[PDB]
Amino acid sequence: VGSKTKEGVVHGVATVAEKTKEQVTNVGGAVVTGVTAVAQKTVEGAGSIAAATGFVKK
Amino acid sequence: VGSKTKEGVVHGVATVAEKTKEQVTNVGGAVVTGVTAVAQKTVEGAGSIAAATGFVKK
Amino acid sequence: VGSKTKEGVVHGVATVAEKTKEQVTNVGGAVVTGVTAVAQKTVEGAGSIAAATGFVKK
Amino acid sequence: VGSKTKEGVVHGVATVAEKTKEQVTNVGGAVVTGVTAVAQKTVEGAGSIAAATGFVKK
Amino acid sequence: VGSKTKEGVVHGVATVAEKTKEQVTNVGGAVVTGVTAVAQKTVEGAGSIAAATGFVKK
Amino acid sequence: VGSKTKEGVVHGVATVAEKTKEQVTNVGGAVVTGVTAVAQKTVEGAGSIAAATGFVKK
Repeated sequence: VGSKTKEGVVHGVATVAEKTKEQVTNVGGAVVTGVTAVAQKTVEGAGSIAAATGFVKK
Repeated sequence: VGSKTKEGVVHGVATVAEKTKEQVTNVGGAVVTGVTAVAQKTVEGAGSIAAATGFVKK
Repeated sequence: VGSKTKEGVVHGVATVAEKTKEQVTNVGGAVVTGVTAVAQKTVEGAGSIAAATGFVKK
Repeated sequence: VGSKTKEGVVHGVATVAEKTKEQVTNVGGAVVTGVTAVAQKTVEGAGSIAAATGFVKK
Repeated sequence: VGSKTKEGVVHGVATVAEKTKEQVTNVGGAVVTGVTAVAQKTVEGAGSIAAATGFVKK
Repeated sequence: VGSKTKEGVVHGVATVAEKTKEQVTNVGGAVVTGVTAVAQKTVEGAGSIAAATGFVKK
């Protein structure tokens, strides 16, 4: 009878990075460099998992 | 009877990167460089998983 | 009787990258470089998985 | 001038298995089930990376 | 001038297994079930990385 | 001038296992179930990294 329910889920992940140089040179604005294995289950809202959301104005 | 339900789900992932140089040189605006194995189950909202959402104006 | 339901789902992924140089040189605007194995199940909203959504205006 | 030399080498591997049942039912002899991403650089000898080498006799 | 030398080498590995049942039912003999990302650099000998080497006799 | 030398080497490993049942039911003999990310650099000898080496006799 048990109902098995799964939403916004990330599992069984195995990342391997090999980097000599990772440079981010930002001058103003917004930057989102690296996002791995993240989850969010929002209700009644504006959700942004990995988003550079620049409200740049005068 | 159990109903097995799965929504916005990412599993069984095996990433292997090999990078000598990863450079991001941003001058204003928005940048979203790398997104791997992410999940989001939003309800009643404007969802953006990996989006550079630049409201750049005067 | 159990109903097995799956929506916006990504599984069993094996990425292998081999890069000497990955450069992104952005001057204003929006950039979305790399998106792998992501999921989103939105309800009643405007969803953007990997989208450079530039509202660039004066 | 540097000489870059590589022998019996395995790199940049990303395995993803999804198995409900893996059974090995052996009755005597030799069994080698699973070998992934292995290396051996032998010198002056009889090398066997993944070999069922049964010397079965009376 | 530096000489970069690499022998019997395994690197940058990302394994992901998902198993409900892995059974090995052995009755005598030899069994080698699972070998991942191993290395051996032998000199003047008989090397066996993953080998069921059964000397079964009377 | 420095000579960078690497032999029988395993590095940068990321294992992820997900097992409900792993059973080994052995009745005599030899069993080698699981070997991950091991290294051996033997000199003047008979080396066995992961080997079921059964000298079963009467």
